[PDB]
Amino acid sequence: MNQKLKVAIIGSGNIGTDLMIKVLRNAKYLEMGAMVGIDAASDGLARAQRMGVTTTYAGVEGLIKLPEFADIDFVFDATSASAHVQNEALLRQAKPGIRLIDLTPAAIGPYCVPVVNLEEHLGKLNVNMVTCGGQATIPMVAAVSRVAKVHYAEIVASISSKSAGPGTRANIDEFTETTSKAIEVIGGAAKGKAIIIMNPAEPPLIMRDTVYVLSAAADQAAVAASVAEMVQAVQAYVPGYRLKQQVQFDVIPESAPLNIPGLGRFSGLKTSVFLEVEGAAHYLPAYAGNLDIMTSAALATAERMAQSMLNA
Amino acid sequence: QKLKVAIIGSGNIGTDLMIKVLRNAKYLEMGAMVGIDAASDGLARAQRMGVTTTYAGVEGLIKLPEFADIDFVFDATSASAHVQNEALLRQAKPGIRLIDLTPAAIGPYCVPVVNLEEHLGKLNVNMVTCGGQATIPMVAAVSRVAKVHYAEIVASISSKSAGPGTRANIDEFTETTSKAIEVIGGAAKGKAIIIMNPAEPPLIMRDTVYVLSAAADQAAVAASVAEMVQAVQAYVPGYRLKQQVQFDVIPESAPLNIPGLGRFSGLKTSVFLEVEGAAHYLPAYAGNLDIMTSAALATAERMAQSML
Amino acid sequence: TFNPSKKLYISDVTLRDGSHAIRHQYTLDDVRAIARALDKAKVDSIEVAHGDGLQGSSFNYGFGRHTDLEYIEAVAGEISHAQIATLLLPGIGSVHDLKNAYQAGARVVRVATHCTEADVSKQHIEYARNLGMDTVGFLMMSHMIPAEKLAEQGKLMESYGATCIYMADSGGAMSMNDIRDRMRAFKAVLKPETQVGMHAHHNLSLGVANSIVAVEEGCDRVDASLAGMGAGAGNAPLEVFIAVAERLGWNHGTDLYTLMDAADDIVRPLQDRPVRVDRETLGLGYAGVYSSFLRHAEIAAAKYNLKTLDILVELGHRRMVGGQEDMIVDVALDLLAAHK
Amino acid sequence: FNPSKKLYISDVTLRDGSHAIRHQYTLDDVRAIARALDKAKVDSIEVAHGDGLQGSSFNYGFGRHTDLEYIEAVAGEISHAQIATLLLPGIGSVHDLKNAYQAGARVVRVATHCTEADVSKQHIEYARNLGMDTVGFLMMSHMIPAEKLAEQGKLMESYGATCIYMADSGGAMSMNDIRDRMRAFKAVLKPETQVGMHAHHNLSLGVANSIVAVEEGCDRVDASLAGMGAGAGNAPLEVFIAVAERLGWNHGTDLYTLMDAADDIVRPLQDRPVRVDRETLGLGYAGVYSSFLRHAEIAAAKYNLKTLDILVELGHRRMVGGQEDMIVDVALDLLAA
Ligand SMILES: NC(=O)c1ccc[n+]([C@@H]2O[C@H](COP(=O)([O-])OP(=O)(O)OC[C@H]3O[C@@H](n4cnc5c(N)ncnc54)[C@H](O)[C@@H]3O)[C@@H](O)[C@H]2O)c1
Ligand SMILES: NC(=O)c1ccc[n+]([C@@H]2O[C@H](COP(=O)([O-])OP(=O)(O)OC[C@H]3O[C@@H](n4cnc5c(N)ncnc54)[C@H](O)[C@@H]3O)[C@@H](O)[C@H]2O)c1
Ligand SMILES: O=C([O-])C(=O)[O-]
Ligand SMILES: O=C([O-])C(=O)[O-]
Ligand SMILES: [Mn+2]
Ligand SMILES: [Mn+2]
Repeated sequence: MNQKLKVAIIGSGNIGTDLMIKVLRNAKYLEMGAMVGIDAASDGLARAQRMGVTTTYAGVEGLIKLPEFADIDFVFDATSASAHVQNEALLRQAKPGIRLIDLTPAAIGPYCVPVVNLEEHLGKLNVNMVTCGGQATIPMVAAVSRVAKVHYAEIVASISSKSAGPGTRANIDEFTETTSKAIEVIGGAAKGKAIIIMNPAEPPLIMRDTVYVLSAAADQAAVAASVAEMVQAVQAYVPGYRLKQQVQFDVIPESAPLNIPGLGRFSGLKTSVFLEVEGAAHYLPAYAGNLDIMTSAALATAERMAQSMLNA
Repeated sequence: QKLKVAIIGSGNIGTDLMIKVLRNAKYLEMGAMVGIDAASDGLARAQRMGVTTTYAGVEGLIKLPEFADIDFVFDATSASAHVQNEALLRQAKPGIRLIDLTPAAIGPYCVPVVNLEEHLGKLNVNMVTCGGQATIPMVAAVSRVAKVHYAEIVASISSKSAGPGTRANIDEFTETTSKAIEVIGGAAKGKAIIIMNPAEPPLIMRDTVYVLSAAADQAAVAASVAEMVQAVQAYVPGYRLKQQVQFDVIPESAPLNIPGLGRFSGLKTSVFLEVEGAAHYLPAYAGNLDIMTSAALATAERMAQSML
Repeated sequence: TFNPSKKLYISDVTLRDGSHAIRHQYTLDDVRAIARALDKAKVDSIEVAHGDGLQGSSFNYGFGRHTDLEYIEAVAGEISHAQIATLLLPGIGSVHDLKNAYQAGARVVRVATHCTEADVSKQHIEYARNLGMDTVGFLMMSHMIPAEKLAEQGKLMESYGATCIYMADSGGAMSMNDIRDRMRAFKAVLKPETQVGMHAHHNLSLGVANSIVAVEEGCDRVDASLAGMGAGAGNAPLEVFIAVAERLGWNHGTDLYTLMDAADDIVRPLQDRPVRVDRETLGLGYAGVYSSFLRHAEIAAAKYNLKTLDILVELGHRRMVGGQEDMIVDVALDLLAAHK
Repeated sequence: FNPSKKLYISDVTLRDGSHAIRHQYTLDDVRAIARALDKAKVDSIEVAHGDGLQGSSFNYGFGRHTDLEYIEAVAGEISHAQIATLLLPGIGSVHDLKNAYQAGARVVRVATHCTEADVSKQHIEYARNLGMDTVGFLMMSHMIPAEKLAEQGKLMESYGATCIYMADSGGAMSMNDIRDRMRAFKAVLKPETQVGMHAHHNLSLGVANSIVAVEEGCDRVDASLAGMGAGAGNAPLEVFIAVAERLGWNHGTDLYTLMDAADDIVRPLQDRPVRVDRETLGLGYAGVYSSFLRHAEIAAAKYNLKTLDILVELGHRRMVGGQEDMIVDVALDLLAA
């Protein structure tokens, strides 16, 4: 609408720049206040300038000194998990009520996957967005957990090398750890695992995510319909998120259980979901749906926080 | 008293034979050593022993004065050379006795421990091959105990003991030895293999004999084999078993298929021989020379004994 | 110039790469028996982990019968000559997993990345150096980029602290001159003291040939496994490599007969799908497909009623990298749709 | 060497492969294999017992059929490749060659131990008189230095052979030994004389050694489907063709056809797997004639010895091709000790 709250984006790289284009084009309660980087030659800062957004290459101390900072209520962090710690620290001292939306896997605040728990942490001043793999796959874990008890859930995210900047490459262990924990906490799995693979093939590959869910015995039609409903729900945010294959099933009889070493001897159902995620090509081309699945999630969370503050 | 002989072919066989005639012959004595290569070592050994030599072949032999009194010719050249040597010698001296050491086999076979007395009146007698002289006595040792369906011999000799004349008659070696395994050894079907190995120090002659017979008593075959080894040792003391006779019963429920020959059961007897020579020309490893030359000499000696 | 001969470093991977051939079902008795033989044979290191490295146990790659830490502890109790090595792939295993493996007995760690992605190895290599481990960089699917580009990625791992760089022919796709090219490129840019390792696969029957050439070009370490136990048609067969090294007069320092006996008496009987070059494993080498995909593609072939070779040929066309086993079912489902 | 040069692919599945099946190929087996090889467009298909013409015997093992029966069966199924055969003086004769030509053979490889090329003269002459493609084949080529091997090759060329092969019958050579021998051959043979490689895979170098021979100018490569052949087998044909194809070599065959034939026709005929293992590695390490493998295994089972102990002692005795009878001789001597 007309009265919008201002935002800053810290990190002028792949994720930060795709997120700025989404704010500019689609945000209803928010508007760009500043784009913040540490590299004057960063493509994202050049892009921010061409689109009229105030920039700084003096990091978070630089953002805190802009005139525009007085009117910024939200900050999206798209830098790296280690930098978020210091970013939160500084911003919190400069402005106690500022809302931080963390797009790194630092996870100093609670997890949010909008189609599962958007309403949960809207009053929190630091919310974590898990990872691209998490945003793409936690909805499918939750889709199974709402039909049957889930013992173990494993996700494999494969992205084009070119879409993973240095910020992503400095937090690969945190990617696996944060994603696994969020599969448990948000997805409802008793145990989670996450794998990330980069592939430099040309033409660049579309993000693919495969989700393997081991649940108790369950009705296959019910699990498939729940998956389909969840895919429709994520598509309201990211239109190019879709199944690449029909949901696959394998029954595991109690007479021949599956041994997961040190975890258990399980029986029930194995659900395999094969997704592909096409992005809107706001910054990088359509193959990089790994940016979109995170940025659309981060923008939806801040938009709902803003909505709630402007209209109780 | 002793009758005069000529040896044609002054190679490994011919020269070894010459030394045996000189030292051991009781009824024969050297008259001439005949070759075709003036550089042949055998012609030089012959000259050192006082034996008349020629490098002009069979033609030269006849022109030799010594030829008027020569009653026996031993042919140690090569199988194709022998048909011509027989031709020219028969023309020139009708009753001359030819003892063929090549595999040409235009005369009947003689393996002394099996049939020395059989062809004493013949004017051309063939001595099979070294493999045949070493292994036909074993085939015969099995055949006097049981019917032999198939017999196969593998002769391996040092490459240095195989001169060019041997190398130029390898096909003839396998064909004549296989026919003699049947005719004299008694097998219904024979096969012969010859292998040359250049290992150094040179290898002793080895001969392996495999015999497929009807079912038989193993102790009796082994005893027959032992008696025959003793018989051959009277001529060649270095002839002996390298291993005990080995046996394999071929059950009627799983007969052997010899392609195009038939399906047989019975007994497989494997005889492993080694033949050490007297080192008369080449060293002791070359028992392949002795097994032939002692047989050739025993044949002519017996003939000469009876001529008187 | 009279100088001491070079002592080759023999790195056995029977209990790591070989885990792929048995679908990660080694028993504890198996690993103890294998490690005892290797240790008696005096190999330099015994690599132990799931085939996809630490924390590779998963639906994607297959679950292990035991955990990596249980296998490491079992091996540590049987040996006294060889060091325990382990494999860690960023994106699958973490520095926390490396800490636990060091606690269990691992002293050598090979940090493996796809050949173009060495910059994700920084934290793992630096951590391993801080732990005092023999820290090695390992570049997977080394046929996918030219020799000079591969060397640049190797030099990056060297800058992080690795003191040995391996090239792994994960798809078993290279021939001898490709090995020469890569060894020369590494030697041209690495410090002279940095060691170089070869990790060949046997899919084109050149596992031992490529290792021989690597050594003739100066490589210091050779990975191999008993009976070739390993992914695809296997790794270079250790007993075969040592027999050849012995005939060449090379200083390998192992006991050949101990290895030959262990290969056929202990390791070979554990195989349930023979580790050899055949239509399927030759297809991996021809297409240049990550060798661990073999059994997963044979399983998909039987589930979906397709030919394994057709699955591998398509995976080759898709240019997949290590770890992408989930794309095997994707290819199988797409082949079924295509055929309809 | 030019990659566009057409390679001559000589399959030996029905001759050297006879050793792996103990000379028990059925007639339908040889028709099926020959049909697939001919469809694949290999240049020649070799047919005989493992020890060549008239190899059937107690020493080497009796065939299920005679050589001429196999040749006749193969002749009836093919139209592109030529039928090749193998003849070892001391085992087969010119008479046997004549019969093989009348049954359909057009290429004859006259094989001798590497130091005994002079026994091949009459066979080579006879083959040239029939107008056959006449080839000298030197067995156990690791046993003497390259220069000496090339001298024996030159002798066979002088008798009339137009192609000279080196056969690594013990599967004991590595890649530089192949380069040394290729260079020595090329230094002394006439430029027109063809050179052929016959590698064994006992050290896992069957394909590697064949690749190096071609890089060094060799014209003909012997290989067999699935490596079916003595010892750990010959160079595996489908593998050599896959490598040649990846290298862009003009091998002139159909890879897919070969790969399917190797596993769907040939491999299922094996009883003792044709692979590199303790026993076949022992052959290559000790440099023992590869066809001794199943005979050594038979003797080991009879006398309760380790096959490897028999093969290592055979290596010390320096036996040559055809000396299977010394296998039992060694077994008995090991039990005596
Ligand atoms: N698919 C993806 O690329 C992806 C998806 C989801 C989440 N993420 C996460 O998003 C974060 C960014 O990833 P990326 O791929 O866009 O990395 P990137 O390297 O492209 O971008 C990081 C940006 O932050 C800047 N930066 C670093 N420190 C800074 C500081 N103190 N202040 C301001 N700017 C600073 C860098 O210069 C760069 O412009 C990472 O934590 C990554 O894990 C990435
Ligand atoms: N162990 C053996 O070497 C052996 C054993 C038994 C029988 N034989 C047979 O003995 C014969 C000789 O074999 P070798 O090894 O002694 O060969 P060799 O080459 O050493 O001897 C042949 C001799 O005959 C000479 N010669 C060739 N043609 C001649 C001719 N037309 N007239 C006169 N002299 C001629 C040669 O110059 C040589 O002096 C061959 O037929 C061989 O098959 C050989
Ligand atoms: O890691 C593996 O073992 C490799 O890539 O081949
Ligand atoms: O004849 C052959 O087959 C050999 O020598 O390798
Ligand atoms: Mn590997
Ligand atoms: Mn061969």
